[PDB]
Amino acid sequence: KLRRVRKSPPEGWDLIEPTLEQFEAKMREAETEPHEGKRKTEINWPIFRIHHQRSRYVYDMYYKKAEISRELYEFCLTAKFADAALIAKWKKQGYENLCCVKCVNTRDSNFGTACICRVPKSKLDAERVIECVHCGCHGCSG
RNA sequence: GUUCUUCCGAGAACAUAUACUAAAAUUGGAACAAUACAGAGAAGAUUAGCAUGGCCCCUGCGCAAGGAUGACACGCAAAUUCGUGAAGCGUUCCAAAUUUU
Ligand SMILES: [Mg+2]
Ligand SMILES: [Mg+2]
Ligand SMILES: [Zn+2]
Ligand SMILES: [Zn+2]
Ligand SMILES: [Zn+2]
Repeated sequence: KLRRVRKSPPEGWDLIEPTLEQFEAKMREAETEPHEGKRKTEINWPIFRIHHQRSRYVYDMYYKKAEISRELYEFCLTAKFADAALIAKWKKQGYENLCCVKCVNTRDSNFGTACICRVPKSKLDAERVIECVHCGCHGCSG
């Protein structure tokens, strides 16, 4: 992924790189672990869950923790360590805990509705447990 | 759940209904390979073909071209209706040459 950006990592990179290298180690496993004993949906869910974390790490480091500047943060987006289309949601009021992108999309559903996991999951029902088909998210609004 | 309110443990905004919903459990439909056995249209025989028909297909992009001319067609071939004069009958047969005590 560093060959894709030609310029070298800016100054902060030593801090994030040990973590970012572990997310790649996870993702190579999740790409390759056997597709048997799991539902046809479940096998995809590790990909989205690791992708969500990795973007959330880069996002938390700059926005919550300020431990990377702008130039390294924007470097991470350009390298594609971070899902920056998704991060654009987390900035939004009311989406700050979002799972993937596909659950907000609406247009890919049958009835033109966002996914179920959004549904202020407090409001939804007294006891209903949920694992939405796109990414197994249990409820990402609170 | 996260950002704001404060009298303080509550309130306000944002956010709003995914999924042939299965890691299954049941239950069907096609084509294969080939034992021993004989022969695939055209008034004797050897044989191109092109058509015709439809609850029959196959190869083909196909209104081309192929598959035995792809196969089948292959007889009791019976569909609107009569008109004539003879004869049994009506219940019934069949017979003494001559001649002597
Ligand atoms: Mg002949
Ligand atoms: Mg032929
Ligand atoms: Zn979600
Ligand atoms: Zn999702
Ligand atoms: Zn969802």
